[PDB]
Amino acid sequence: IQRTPKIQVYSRHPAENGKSNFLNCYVSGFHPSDIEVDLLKNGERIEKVEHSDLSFSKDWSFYLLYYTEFTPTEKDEYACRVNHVTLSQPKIVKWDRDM
Amino acid sequence: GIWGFVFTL
Amino acid sequence: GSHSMRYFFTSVSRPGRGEPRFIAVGYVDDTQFVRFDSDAASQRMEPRAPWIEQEGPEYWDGETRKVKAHSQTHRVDLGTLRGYYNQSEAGSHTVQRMYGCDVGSDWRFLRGYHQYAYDGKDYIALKEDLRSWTAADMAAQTTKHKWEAAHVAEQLRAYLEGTCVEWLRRYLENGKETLQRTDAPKTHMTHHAVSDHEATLRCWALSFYPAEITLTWQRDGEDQTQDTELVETRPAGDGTFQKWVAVVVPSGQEQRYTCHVQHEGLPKPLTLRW
Repeated sequence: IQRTPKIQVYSRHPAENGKSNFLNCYVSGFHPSDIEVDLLKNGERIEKVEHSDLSFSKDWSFYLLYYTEFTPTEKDEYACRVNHVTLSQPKIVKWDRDM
Repeated sequence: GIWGFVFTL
Repeated sequence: GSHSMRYFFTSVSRPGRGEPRFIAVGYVDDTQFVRFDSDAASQRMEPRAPWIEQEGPEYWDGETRKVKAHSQTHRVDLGTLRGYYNQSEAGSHTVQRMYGCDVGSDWRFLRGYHQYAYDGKDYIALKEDLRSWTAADMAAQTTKHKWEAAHVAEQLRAYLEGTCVEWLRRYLENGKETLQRTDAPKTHMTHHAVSDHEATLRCWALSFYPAEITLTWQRDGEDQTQDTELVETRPAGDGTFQKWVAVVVPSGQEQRYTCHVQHEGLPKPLTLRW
Protein backbone atom coordinates (compact mmCIF):
# COMPACT_ATOMS: atom_id res chain seq x y z
CA ILE A 1 0.00 0.00 0.00
CA GLN A 2 1.06 3.60 -0.57
CA ARG A 3 -0.56 6.61 1.01
CA THR A 4 0.60 10.09 0.13
CA PRO A 5 1.37 12.51 2.94
CA LYS A 6 -0.86 15.38 4.00
CA ILE A 7 1.17 18.46 4.97
CA GLN A 8 0.58 21.47 7.20
CA VAL A 9 3.15 24.24 7.64
CA TYR A 10 2.67 26.65 10.55
CA SER A 11 4.23 28.38 13.53
CA ARG A 12 4.04 27.10 17.11
CA HIS A 13 3.05 30.55 18.38
CA PRO A 14 1.11 33.42 16.81
CA ALA A 15 3.43 34.95 14.24
CA GLU A 16 4.86 38.41 14.84
CA ASN A 17 7.62 39.92 12.74
CA GLY A 18 10.88 40.07 14.68
CA LYS A 19 9.86 37.75 17.50
CA SER A 20 11.33 34.29 18.13
CA ASN A 21 9.02 31.41 17.26
CA PHE A 22 9.00 27.83 15.95
CA LEU A 23 8.30 26.65 12.42
CA ASN A 24 6.49 23.34 12.16
CA CYS A 25 6.02 20.91 9.30
CA TYR A 26 3.48 18.26 10.26
CA VAL A 27 3.32 15.30 7.89
CA SER A 28 0.63 12.69 8.38
CA GLY A 29 -1.44 10.04 6.63
CA PHE A 30 1.52 8.44 4.85
CA HIS A 31 2.81 4.94 4.21
CA PRO A 32 5.38 3.50 4.11
CA SER A 33 7.34 5.39 6.75
CA ASP A 34 10.40 6.45 4.76
CA ILE A 35 10.03 10.16 3.99
CA GLU A 36 12.20 13.22 3.32
CA VAL A 37 11.18 16.52 4.91
CA ASP A 38 13.09 19.80 4.77
CA LEU A 39 12.21 23.24 6.01
CA LEU A 40 13.12 26.05 3.61
CA LYS A 41 14.13 29.65 4.14
CA ASN A 42 13.94 31.51 0.82
CA GLY A 43 14.35 28.28 -1.14
CA GLU A 44 17.40 27.10 0.77
CA ARG A 45 17.33 24.22 3.24
CA ILE A 46 17.50 25.00 6.99
CA GLU A 47 20.21 22.92 8.69
CA LYS A 48 19.29 22.46 12.35
CA VAL A 49 15.90 20.77 12.04
CA GLU A 50 14.59 18.29 14.60
CA HIS A 51 11.66 15.90 14.32
CA SER A 52 9.41 13.82 16.56
CA ASP A 53 9.63 10.06 17.00
CA LEU A 54 7.82 7.99 14.40
CA SER A 55 4.29 7.15 15.41
CA PHE A 56 1.06 6.26 13.65
CA SER A 57 -2.70 6.62 13.85
CA LYS A 58 -5.62 4.17 14.14
CA ASP A 59 -5.57 3.45 10.39
CA TRP A 60 -1.82 2.66 10.59
CA SER A 61 -0.79 5.76 8.61
CA PHE A 62 2.37 7.44 9.93
CA TYR A 63 2.89 10.98 11.19
CA LEU A 64 5.89 13.15 12.04
CA LEU A 65 6.46 16.68 13.21
CA TYR A 66 9.49 18.51 11.84
CA TYR A 67 10.38 21.75 13.59
CA THR A 68 12.98 24.48 13.91
CA GLU A 69 13.46 27.88 15.47
CA PHE A 70 12.77 30.85 13.23
CA THR A 71 12.09 34.55 13.27
CA PRO A 72 9.28 35.67 10.96
CA THR A 73 9.92 38.76 8.83
CA GLU A 74 7.96 40.44 6.07
CA LYS A 75 10.53 39.66 3.36
CA ASP A 76 11.65 36.12 4.20
CA GLU A 77 9.66 33.26 2.66
CA TYR A 78 9.39 29.98 4.58
CA ALA A 79 8.31 26.60 3.29
CA CYS A 80 8.30 22.86 3.81
CA ARG A 81 9.44 20.36 1.13
CA VAL A 82 8.37 16.73 1.27
CA ASN A 83 9.52 13.81 -0.81
CA HIS A 84 7.99 10.34 -0.58
CA VAL A 85 7.63 7.30 -2.84
CA THR A 86 4.05 8.34 -3.71
CA LEU A 87 5.24 11.64 -5.16
CA SER A 88 6.74 12.20 -8.62
CA GLN A 89 8.14 15.61 -7.72
CA PRO A 90 8.79 16.93 -4.18
CA LYS A 91 5.72 18.68 -2.78
CA ILE A 92 6.39 22.20 -1.53
CA VAL A 93 4.05 23.91 0.90
CA LYS A 94 4.61 27.59 1.65
CA TRP A 95 4.18 28.95 5.13
CA ASP A 96 1.15 31.29 5.32
CA ARG A 97 0.88 32.99 8.68
CA ASP A 98 -2.91 33.10 8.31
CA MET A 99 -3.24 29.29 8.08
CA GLY B 1 5.30 0.01 31.58
CA ILE B 2 5.30 -2.19 28.50
CA TRP B 3 4.18 -5.80 28.27
CA GLY B 4 6.68 -8.24 29.76
CA PHE B 5 5.82 -11.28 27.59
CA VAL B 6 5.56 -10.76 23.83
CA PHE B 7 4.89 -13.63 21.45
CA THR B 8 6.12 -14.21 17.95
CA LEU B 9 3.67 -14.48 15.03
CA GLY C 1 -12.22 12.64 32.24
CA SER C 2 -11.11 9.37 30.67
CA HIS C 3 -7.42 8.40 30.24
CA SER C 4 -5.33 6.01 28.17
CA MET C 5 -1.88 4.48 28.04
CA ARG C 6 -0.77 3.33 24.61
CA TYR C 7 2.45 2.02 23.11
CA PHE C 8 3.29 2.20 19.38
CA PHE C 9 5.90 -0.07 17.78
CA THR C 10 7.20 0.08 14.20
CA SER C 11 9.81 -2.19 12.59
CA VAL C 12 11.01 -1.62 9.04
CA SER C 13 13.28 -4.21 7.37
CA ARG C 14 16.47 -3.10 5.64
CA PRO C 15 17.08 -5.68 2.92
CA GLY C 16 20.55 -4.61 1.81
CA ARG C 17 22.22 -5.08 5.19
CA GLY C 18 21.47 -5.44 8.89
CA GLU C 19 18.61 -5.65 11.39
CA PRO C 20 15.34 -3.75 10.97
CA ARG C 21 14.91 -0.15 12.08
CA PHE C 22 12.83 -0.40 15.23
CA ILE C 23 11.01 2.53 16.87
CA ALA C 24 8.90 2.32 19.99
CA VAL C 25 6.96 5.16 21.64
CA GLY C 26 4.72 5.33 24.70
CA TYR C 27 1.87 7.78 25.37
CA VAL C 28 -0.33 8.74 28.29
CA ASP C 29 -3.31 10.36 26.61
CA ASP C 30 -1.73 12.76 24.10
CA THR C 31 1.65 13.02 25.87
CA GLN C 32 4.61 10.97 24.69
CA PHE C 33 6.64 9.89 27.72
CA VAL C 34 9.11 7.26 26.52
CA ARG C 35 10.84 6.25 23.33
CA PHE C 36 13.20 3.64 21.95
CA ASP C 37 15.04 4.02 18.68
CA SER C 38 17.30 1.20 17.49
CA ASP C 39 19.37 3.74 15.55
CA ALA C 40 20.04 5.89 18.65
CA ALA C 41 23.31 5.63 20.59
CA SER C 42 21.95 4.79 24.05
CA GLN C 43 20.18 1.52 23.22
CA ARG C 44 17.98 2.30 26.23
CA MET C 45 14.32 3.11 26.70
CA GLU C 46 14.55 6.90 27.16
CA PRO C 47 12.38 9.48 29.01
CA ARG C 48 10.43 12.04 26.97
CA ALA C 49 8.45 13.64 29.84
CA PRO C 50 9.82 15.16 33.07
CA TRP C 51 7.48 13.14 35.31
CA ILE C 52 8.81 9.77 34.08
CA GLU C 53 12.38 10.76 34.99
CA GLN C 54 11.20 10.22 38.57
CA GLU C 55 11.59 6.52 37.84
CA GLY C 56 14.71 4.86 39.18
CA PRO C 57 17.31 2.77 37.30
CA GLU C 58 15.43 -0.50 37.90
CA TYR C 59 12.54 0.93 35.84
CA TRP C 60 14.76 1.81 32.92
CA ASP C 61 16.58 -1.50 33.13
CA GLY C 62 13.25 -3.36 33.02
CA GLU C 63 11.75 -1.27 30.24
CA THR C 64 14.92 -1.57 28.21
CA ARG C 65 15.02 -5.33 28.59
CA LYS C 66 11.36 -5.60 27.55
CA VAL C 67 11.58 -3.25 24.59
CA LYS C 68 14.60 -5.11 23.22
CA ALA C 69 12.62 -8.35 23.43
CA HIS C 70 9.89 -6.55 21.43
CA SER C 71 12.51 -5.55 18.88
CA GLN C 72 13.69 -9.13 18.35
CA THR C 73 10.13 -10.50 18.18
CA HIS C 74 9.35 -8.05 15.37
CA ARG C 75 12.59 -9.01 13.62
CA VAL C 76 11.51 -12.62 13.65
CA ASP C 77 7.93 -11.69 12.66
CA LEU C 78 9.15 -9.84 9.56
CA GLY C 79 10.91 -13.00 8.41
CA THR C 80 7.87 -15.15 9.18
CA LEU C 81 5.50 -12.82 7.37
CA ARG C 82 7.76 -12.69 4.32
CA GLY C 83 7.43 -16.47 4.10
CA TYR C 84 3.65 -16.40 4.71
CA TYR C 85 3.17 -13.94 1.85
CA ASN C 86 5.84 -15.44 -0.45
CA GLN C 87 7.76 -12.19 -0.85
CA SER C 88 11.43 -11.90 -1.79
CA GLU C 89 14.29 -10.60 0.33
CA ALA C 90 14.69 -7.69 -2.09
CA GLY C 91 12.06 -5.42 -0.54
CA SER C 92 11.54 -3.43 2.63
CA HIS C 93 8.47 -4.34 4.70
CA THR C 94 6.84 -2.99 7.89
CA VAL C 95 5.30 -4.51 11.00
CA GLN C 96 3.27 -2.14 13.24
CA ARG C 97 1.92 -2.95 16.68
CA MET C 98 -0.24 -0.91 19.05
CA TYR C 99 -1.58 -1.85 22.44
CA GLY C 100 -2.69 -0.34 25.73
CA CYS C 101 -5.67 0.41 27.98
CA ASP C 102 -8.35 3.09 28.56
CA VAL C 103 -9.72 4.06 31.97
CA GLY C 104 -12.86 6.07 32.72
CA SER C 105 -13.19 9.08 35.00
CA ASP C 106 -13.07 6.64 37.92
CA TRP C 107 -9.60 5.61 36.70
CA ARG C 108 -10.71 1.98 36.54
CA PHE C 109 -10.44 -0.38 33.56
CA LEU C 110 -12.71 0.57 30.67
CA ARG C 111 -11.19 -0.98 27.54
CA GLY C 112 -8.07 -2.79 26.32
CA TYR C 113 -6.66 -3.31 22.85
CA HIS C 114 -3.84 -5.00 20.96
CA GLN C 115 -3.46 -4.86 17.20
CA TYR C 116 -0.90 -5.70 14.57
CA ALA C 117 -0.42 -4.68 10.94
CA TYR C 118 1.84 -5.79 8.08
CA ASP C 119 2.71 -3.35 5.31
CA GLY C 120 0.04 -0.96 6.49
CA LYS C 121 -2.81 -3.46 6.46
CA ASP C 122 -4.71 -5.10 9.32
CA TYR C 123 -3.15 -8.44 10.23
CA ILE C 124 -4.38 -9.63 13.63
CA ALA C 125 -6.15 -7.86 16.50
CA LEU C 126 -7.48 -8.78 19.90
CA LYS C 127 -11.28 -8.60 20.14
CA GLU C 128 -12.89 -6.24 22.63
CA ASP C 129 -13.72 -9.10 25.04
CA LEU C 130 -9.95 -9.71 25.31
CA ARG C 131 -10.60 -13.42 24.79
CA SER C 132 -10.53 -13.91 21.02
CA TRP C 133 -8.76 -12.72 17.87
CA THR C 134 -9.65 -11.08 14.55
CA ALA C 135 -7.52 -12.48 11.70
CA ALA C 136 -7.81 -10.46 8.49
CA ASP C 137 -6.58 -13.14 6.02
CA MET C 138 -5.46 -16.78 5.91
CA ALA C 139 -1.89 -15.92 6.90
CA ALA C 140 -3.16 -14.16 10.04
CA GLN C 141 -5.44 -17.15 10.63
CA THR C 142 -2.38 -19.37 11.13
CA THR C 143 -1.11 -16.91 13.77
CA LYS C 144 -4.60 -16.96 15.34
CA HIS C 145 -4.53 -20.77 15.71
CA LYS C 146 -0.98 -20.64 17.07
CA TRP C 147 -1.89 -18.00 19.65
CA GLU C 148 -5.07 -19.85 20.66
CA ALA C 149 -2.99 -22.97 21.27
CA ALA C 150 -0.51 -21.05 23.44
CA HIS C 151 -3.22 -19.15 25.36
CA VAL C 152 -1.74 -15.78 24.47
CA ALA C 153 -5.01 -13.95 25.00
CA GLU C 154 -5.14 -14.91 28.68
CA GLN C 155 -1.72 -13.49 29.50
CA LEU C 156 -2.26 -10.42 27.36
CA ARG C 157 -5.56 -9.80 29.08
CA ALA C 158 -3.83 -9.98 32.45
CA TYR C 159 -1.55 -7.17 31.31
CA LEU C 160 -4.23 -4.97 29.68
CA GLU C 161 -6.73 -5.31 32.53
CA GLY C 162 -4.24 -5.38 35.37
CA THR C 163 -0.67 -4.24 34.93
CA CYS C 164 -1.42 -1.67 32.25
CA VAL C 165 -4.02 0.14 34.38
CA GLU C 166 -1.75 0.06 37.41
CA TRP C 167 1.01 1.79 35.46
CA LEU C 168 -1.40 4.36 34.06
CA ARG C 169 -2.68 5.16 37.56
CA ARG C 170 0.87 5.52 38.78
CA TYR C 171 1.83 7.76 35.87
CA LEU C 172 -1.32 9.87 36.32
CA GLU C 173 -0.36 10.48 39.98
CA ASN C 174 3.32 11.27 39.43
CA GLY C 175 2.54 13.45 36.42
CA LYS C 176 -0.61 15.12 37.81
CA GLU C 177 0.71 18.67 37.32
CA THR C 178 0.50 18.13 33.55
CA LEU C 179 -1.37 14.88 32.95
CA GLN C 180 -4.39 15.84 35.05
CA ARG C 181 -4.46 19.41 33.78
CA THR C 182 -6.83 20.33 30.94
CA ASP C 183 -5.73 23.33 28.87
CA ALA C 184 -8.77 25.10 27.41
CA PRO C 185 -8.32 26.38 23.87
CA LYS C 186 -7.35 29.99 23.34
CA THR C 187 -9.72 31.10 20.60
CA HIS C 188 -9.95 34.05 18.28
CA MET C 189 -11.41 34.79 14.84
CA THR C 190 -9.75 36.31 11.78
CA HIS C 191 -11.30 37.91 8.68
CA HIS C 192 -9.97 37.82 5.13
CA ALA C 193 -11.38 39.62 2.08
CA VAL C 194 -11.24 37.57 -1.11
CA SER C 195 -13.12 40.12 -3.22
CA ASP C 196 -15.58 43.00 -2.82
CA HIS C 197 -18.27 40.33 -2.52
CA GLU C 198 -16.79 37.40 -0.60
CA ALA C 199 -15.00 37.03 2.76
CA THR C 200 -13.44 34.23 4.80
CA LEU C 201 -13.98 33.92 8.55
CA ARG C 202 -11.47 31.73 10.30
CA CYS C 203 -12.04 30.44 13.81
CA TRP C 204 -8.85 29.48 15.72
CA ALA C 205 -8.30 27.21 18.65
CA LEU C 206 -4.76 27.28 20.08
CA SER C 207 -2.75 25.83 22.96
CA PHE C 208 -5.31 23.25 23.98
CA TYR C 209 -4.85 19.89 25.68
CA PRO C 210 -5.96 17.12 25.25
CA ALA C 211 -6.11 17.08 21.42
CA GLU C 212 -9.80 16.15 21.27
CA ILE C 213 -11.93 19.13 20.19
CA THR C 214 -14.90 20.13 18.01
CA LEU C 215 -15.19 23.33 15.99
CA THR C 216 -18.45 23.98 14.18
CA TRP C 217 -19.91 26.87 12.21
CA GLN C 218 -23.50 27.98 12.56
CA ARG C 219 -25.48 30.37 10.39
CA ASP C 220 -28.44 32.07 12.09
CA GLY C 221 -28.20 29.49 14.88
CA GLU C 222 -28.25 26.51 12.50
CA ASP C 223 -25.37 24.17 11.62
CA GLN C 224 -23.46 24.84 8.42
CA THR C 225 -20.96 22.55 6.69
CA GLN C 226 -21.18 23.84 3.13
CA ASP C 227 -18.46 26.33 2.19
CA THR C 228 -16.57 25.44 5.36
CA GLU C 229 -13.06 24.10 5.77
CA LEU C 230 -11.61 22.34 8.81
CA VAL C 231 -7.90 21.44 9.18
CA GLU C 232 -6.71 18.32 11.00
CA THR C 233 -5.77 18.95 14.65
CA ARG C 234 -2.04 19.53 14.70
CA PRO C 235 0.68 19.52 17.37
CA ALA C 236 2.01 22.92 18.36
CA GLY C 237 5.32 21.33 19.49
CA ASP C 238 5.12 22.31 23.17
CA GLY C 239 2.76 19.52 24.11
CA THR C 240 -0.43 21.40 23.13
CA PHE C 241 -2.55 21.33 19.97
CA GLN C 242 -4.00 23.65 17.31
CA LYS C 243 -7.03 23.61 15.00
CA TRP C 244 -9.00 26.04 12.94
CA VAL C 245 -12.25 26.03 10.95
CA ALA C 246 -13.13 28.54 8.25
CA VAL C 247 -16.33 29.50 6.45
CA VAL C 248 -16.82 31.56 3.30
CA VAL C 249 -19.48 34.25 3.64
CA PRO C 250 -21.00 37.09 1.62
CA SER C 251 -19.23 40.36 2.51
CA GLY C 252 -21.40 42.23 5.02
CA GLN C 253 -23.11 39.14 6.45
CA GLU C 254 -20.38 38.19 8.92
CA GLN C 255 -22.57 38.65 11.99
CA ARG C 256 -24.94 35.84 10.87
CA TYR C 257 -22.16 33.33 11.47
CA THR C 258 -20.92 31.90 14.77
CA CYS C 259 -18.11 29.50 15.62
CA HIS C 260 -18.80 26.89 18.27
CA VAL C 261 -16.06 25.29 20.36
CA GLN C 262 -16.36 22.16 22.49
CA HIS C 263 -13.45 20.98 24.64
CA GLU C 264 -12.98 19.14 27.96
CA GLY C 265 -11.18 22.20 29.28
CA LEU C 266 -14.38 24.24 28.85
CA PRO C 267 -17.22 24.05 31.44
CA LYS C 268 -19.59 25.13 28.65
CA PRO C 269 -19.06 25.29 24.86
CA LEU C 270 -17.79 28.66 23.60
CA THR C 271 -19.48 30.79 20.94
CA LEU C 272 -17.54 33.28 18.82
CA ARG C 273 -18.89 35.94 16.48
CA TRP C 274 -17.19 38.54 14.32
